[PDB]
Amino acid sequence: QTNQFSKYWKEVDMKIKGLLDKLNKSSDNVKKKIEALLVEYLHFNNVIGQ
Repeated sequence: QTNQFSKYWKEVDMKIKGLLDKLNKSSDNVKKKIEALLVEYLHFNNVIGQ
């Protein structure tokens, strides 16, 4: 409704960067959880991007 897309797009991009930095630094059990969440957060980025 507002068309905030730029602000929310950049915001989510950081979220993904966050998740990836922590992905590298994290145990193999939560590694799977974090890669799993990225698959979904990436799609958020992709749609807001579209």
